[PDB]
Amino acid sequence: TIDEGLYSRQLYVLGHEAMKQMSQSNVLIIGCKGLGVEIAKNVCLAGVKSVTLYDPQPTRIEDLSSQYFLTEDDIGVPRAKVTVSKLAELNQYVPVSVVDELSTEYLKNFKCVVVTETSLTKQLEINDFTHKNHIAYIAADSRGLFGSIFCDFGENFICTDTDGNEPLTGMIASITDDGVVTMLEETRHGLENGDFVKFTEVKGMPGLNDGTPRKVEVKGPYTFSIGSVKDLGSAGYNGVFTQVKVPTKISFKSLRESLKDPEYVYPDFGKMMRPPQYHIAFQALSAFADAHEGSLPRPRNDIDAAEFFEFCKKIASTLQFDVELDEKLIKEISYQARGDLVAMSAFLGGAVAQEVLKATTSKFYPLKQYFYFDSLESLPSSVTISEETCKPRGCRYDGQIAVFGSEFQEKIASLSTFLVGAGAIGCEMLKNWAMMGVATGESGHISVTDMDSIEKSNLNRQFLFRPRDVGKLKSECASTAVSIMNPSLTGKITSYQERVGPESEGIFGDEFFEKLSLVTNALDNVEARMYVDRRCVFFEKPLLESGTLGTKGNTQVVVPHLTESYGSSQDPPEKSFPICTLKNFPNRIEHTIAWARDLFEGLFKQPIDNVNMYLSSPNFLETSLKTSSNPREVLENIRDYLVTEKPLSFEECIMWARLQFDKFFNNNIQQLLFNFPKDSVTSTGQPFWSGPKRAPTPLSFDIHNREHFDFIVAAASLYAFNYGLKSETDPAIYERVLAGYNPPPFAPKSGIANKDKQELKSIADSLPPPSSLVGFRLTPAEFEKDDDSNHHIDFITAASNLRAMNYDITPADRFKTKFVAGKIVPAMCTSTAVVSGLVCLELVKLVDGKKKIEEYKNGFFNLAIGLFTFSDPIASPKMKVNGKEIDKIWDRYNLPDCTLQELIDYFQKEEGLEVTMLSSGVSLLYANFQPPKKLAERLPLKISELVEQITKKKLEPFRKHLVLEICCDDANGEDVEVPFICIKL
Amino acid sequence: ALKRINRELADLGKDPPSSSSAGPVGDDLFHWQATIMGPADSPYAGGVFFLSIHFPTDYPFKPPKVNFTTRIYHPNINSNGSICLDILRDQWSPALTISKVLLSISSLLTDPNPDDPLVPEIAHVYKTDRSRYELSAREWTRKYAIG
Amino acid sequence: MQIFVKTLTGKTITLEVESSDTIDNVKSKIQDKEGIPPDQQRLIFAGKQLEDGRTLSDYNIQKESTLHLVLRLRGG
Amino acid sequence: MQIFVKTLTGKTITLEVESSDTIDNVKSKIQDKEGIPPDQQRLIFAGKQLEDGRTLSDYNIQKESTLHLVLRLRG
Ligand SMILES: *P(=O)(O)OC[C@H]1O[C@@H](n2cnc3c(N)ncnc32)[C@H](O)[C@@H]1O
Repeated sequence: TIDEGLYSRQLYVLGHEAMKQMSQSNVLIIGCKGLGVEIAKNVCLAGVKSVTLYDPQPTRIEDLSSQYFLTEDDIGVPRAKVTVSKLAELNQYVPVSVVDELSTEYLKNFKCVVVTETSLTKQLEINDFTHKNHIAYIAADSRGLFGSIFCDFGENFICTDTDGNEPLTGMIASITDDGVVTMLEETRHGLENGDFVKFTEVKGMPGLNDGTPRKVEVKGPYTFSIGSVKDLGSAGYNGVFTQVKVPTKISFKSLRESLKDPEYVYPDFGKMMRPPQYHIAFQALSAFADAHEGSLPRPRNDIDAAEFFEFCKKIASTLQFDVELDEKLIKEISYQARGDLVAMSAFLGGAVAQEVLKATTSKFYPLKQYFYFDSLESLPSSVTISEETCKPRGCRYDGQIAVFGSEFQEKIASLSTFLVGAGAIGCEMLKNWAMMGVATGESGHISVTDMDSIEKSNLNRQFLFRPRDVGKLKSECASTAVSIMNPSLTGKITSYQERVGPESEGIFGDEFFEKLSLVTNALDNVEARMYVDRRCVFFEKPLLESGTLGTKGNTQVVVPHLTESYGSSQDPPEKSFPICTLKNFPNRIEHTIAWARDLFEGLFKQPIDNVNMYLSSPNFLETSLKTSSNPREVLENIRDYLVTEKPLSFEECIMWARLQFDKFFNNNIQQLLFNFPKDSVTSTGQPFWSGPKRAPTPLSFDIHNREHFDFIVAAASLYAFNYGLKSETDPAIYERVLAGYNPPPFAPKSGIANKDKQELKSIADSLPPPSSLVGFRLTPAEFEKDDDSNHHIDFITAASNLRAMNYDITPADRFKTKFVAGKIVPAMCTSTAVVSGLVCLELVKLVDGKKKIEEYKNGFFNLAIGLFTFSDPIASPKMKVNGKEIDKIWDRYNLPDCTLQELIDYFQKEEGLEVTMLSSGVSLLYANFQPPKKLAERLPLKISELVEQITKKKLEPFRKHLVLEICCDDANGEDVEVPFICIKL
Repeated sequence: ALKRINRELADLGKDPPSSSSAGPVGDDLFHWQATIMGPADSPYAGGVFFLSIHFPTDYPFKPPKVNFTTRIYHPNINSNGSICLDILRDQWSPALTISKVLLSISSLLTDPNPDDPLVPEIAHVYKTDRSRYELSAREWTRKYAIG
Repeated sequence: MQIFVKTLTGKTITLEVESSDTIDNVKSKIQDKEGIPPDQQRLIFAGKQLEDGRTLSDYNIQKESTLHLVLRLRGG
Repeated sequence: MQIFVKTLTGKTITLEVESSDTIDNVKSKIQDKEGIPPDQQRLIFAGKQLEDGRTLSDYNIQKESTLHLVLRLRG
């Protein structure tokens, strides 16, 4: 009963059982500061049964440093009361309540308990009770640039899914007498030692098809061993194996026990000696707070730091920790005790929300048990940080000032950023910028661009868009929401509706890009990432890339003249299957879905487009005869969809749908089996339809069958939409009209100077003249998700399932078909929050203008297994040109608008290089092997004139530069690699 | 991609392929018209076959689109000119030059693979009646691949 | 010497290499055991991203060391 | 005796061999002369593929016969 229209992306990640379990769990949240509100927001978007808040402390102004649901008019009101009203709107299925007083027994109603901003004594008191009653307890703390997470899910937690991956499966080639299972040719099983698998469709060893899991002993990338199958048979052939995921028992320890001998999770292996330091430091912080009536150390105060370090020493001695305390790091923790950053709050909130979901659904591997994190490299070094500059100024940015100072606050307030994309990551980034005070100064500005519009399935993971906002532009809604969050941004945000691409260079031109300070991407496709990266490289602007996929995420930073660009490295490409496999011999559901997508494209959008283009182009046939590989197909398409098969009513449309059903699911199979009978053998004597090739079977139409009827209805509706008729969904008309159809007989055919050309010409001239029809157009069917409810997903699903039944493949329902055909990217709110936090942590480094490459950190993480990694960016490669060191990425030649001959002589004279190839855009301006006459014609022309002549298109008025790629070789004949040229028009 | 394309073109220029000659069209680098001569010991002897090569924007990170232009009677080539090659769909790596593709296509012309065909009718003809296939191939190549 | 490689999906790979092996040999072994071309592999050790052309001894990678094999993602 | 082998590039290589010579020896000679590994060689004569461990006479290869050396590919 889950709302597939709202949880569409989260269902691809968790599932149906997981969400059913999730909607029955209660979560209590103690503390409603920035971290608490972030956790509550992520939980509410996740979809737990209910959330209860407890925080009776009156609101103070500094709390606005990271709490984005509080305003300056709420000072003096309890935080829970003023936060619940805003929290209730995020999701309508998740009631949010408030409790004004807590008692121990009252904790028994909640499945999970989250604790923030609480002293150690209260945590011990609560945990001593929640542990013995088997209630998950998560405690989170955020002190400046440091964060801590502690998880305790009981003594006997049961984890059903450990790594979160889909079960592995594959096709076998031979099973020997001793359990030596071999995969097919050049196929990798991918299993691991200690896994369990079950077999099906095994021939020769029927016993293995029962389904009892067996231990796997991997002996190679292609083969493995399962044990002894001597009794079960002698040898087996073909079949399919599938992995089985088994529950695991994880045993935790209570907080009181854990304090003595903690078990750490290392977010970064580059610093493995720190977590033991933070473990002492946070306990010392709690003790000091207990020693000063809950007053934390003042920012950058040295006496308090000394007292805190004495507490640290006392605690370390008390617990017999044989660790030498690093004085600098611990005193750093002391200085930033009162810090409250929104980036750390977002990061820890995402992590802790994921932990809450793990506790409620019993999936993925939880943290076991302590997770200490720090981003101390983000501390500015180019500004003055001292007690004088870090004291609170009585403003809403006190939390950030307590860590960075007033001067760095002024530096931030005068930024001019550019955010590309306003999806989920974009919304989180905008919220972080609004909280940090970006571009609130007299010279600040923010520019947001996004061409899409709000839908119903985006509300779940995008918390700035409400159901009342459906249909508006993403950028406008985001800008208004953030202005509401921070009133000082009124008028400092500009929103466009332009796709960032080659066709929008007139708006995001030199004038736009010269004033920026950095560019941040929130895209979902690689092409746009590469284009924006090229623009940033050309204009030399810092860039922040970030991406998510389910529970995995990554963030990268590109700094001019320091690191390589985004496009300097490769990524795995999308898998493309051989055309022979797709067209004739599929053995997977993806093959049939791809085939159905191709059929849809070639049956409802290709013919219509061809017809429409023929009626407009007067010379289409002239070029088509000599250009297209098969003009006969184009002519037949035009004829059939213009004159021969023009429909007028819906009954003939249904007849056409039945005809196409027979064509594509009954006749092609008969022809194929006529060419390759089921008993045919290969050239080696082996059976043909064995292994990767599955023997097909023709499908006989049956109206009563659900699948066939669904296909008929979908095809008829799509055809009517093509021809603009009044479609119907009443089964009575379908039943009435389908019963009067007698299929024309079909019998397989065995096959067996310029006559063909004359025949094609006769067919061509038989078509009506272009003047016969003027202004007549037909609508091709485009692809979407229920926005154009022409049964697109339904038609693809029906076609794929019918072809699967043709080849006895397991069909997939509409959900999986929507996932595969639509190329939907699984999305989670927690991953978005975490990546936004990491990017905002890198932003402060970028603002300070750090120059060393060891101070930046590209981040990668997977929350399903609690894995975090950070790596230094790759330095841009250097090269030697004319005996000088040249950067291969961020260096260019600046030249005037000179003649081609002048440019060649300039390169011959200054760099001592002979120009061989010179191209701009997609045109080859000059090449050494061109005929002398052409060059002599093209030498005395200026570069702009030459490009205009070659491209047959005047340069636009707004164009202010040209990018030229030049390949030249040294005098000795050795090819030399040189940077591109930037001609200034 | 322009630099890579020009490097491949120059490499072809320095060492003639003898049996092949590929070059751009007009002054466009993202569209090539290659030519192939049929093997001597094959039914396609004395024929000249034209091929169209479209380099994607992401070359060499995406395989080139190679389509036959003439009409050829072969089990692994259909009427649209599509070619059944593993190195064009999923085995493509950023280390293969167009020369390798042309050599692969010439080898394909040398010996068809009817075990995994693309045109079942011609594959069945090849497996059943070899002489008729030979005659059809000779007639097709002398009617479409000469001139 | 024996090393372990952990993917972003939790899988573990055991490799038998020497301290004088180049990074290219390690990438080739990983390709053999996983099928990932060397140009698409991102190896991380102790916060350093391994680059082609250098040796393991440069990074002080010793026996029982752990590498992380990571990759970029395209969602948004 | 003498034979000729033509590659996919149109090059012709003349070899002096004997009918009793094994296919492995021919592949070794080809590797020596051209550097082409034996695994990637596909030798065709009169529509038949030469196999290792056999002799030229098994394929009725005679004086100044012509063979074709192509690449391996399946799919
Ligand atoms: P997620 O995929 O939900 O959000 C993606 C957002 O990125 C925007 N976007 C994609 N591609 C472009 C280009 N080329 N230019 C500008 N914005 C882009 C989508 O509109 C989503 O908002």
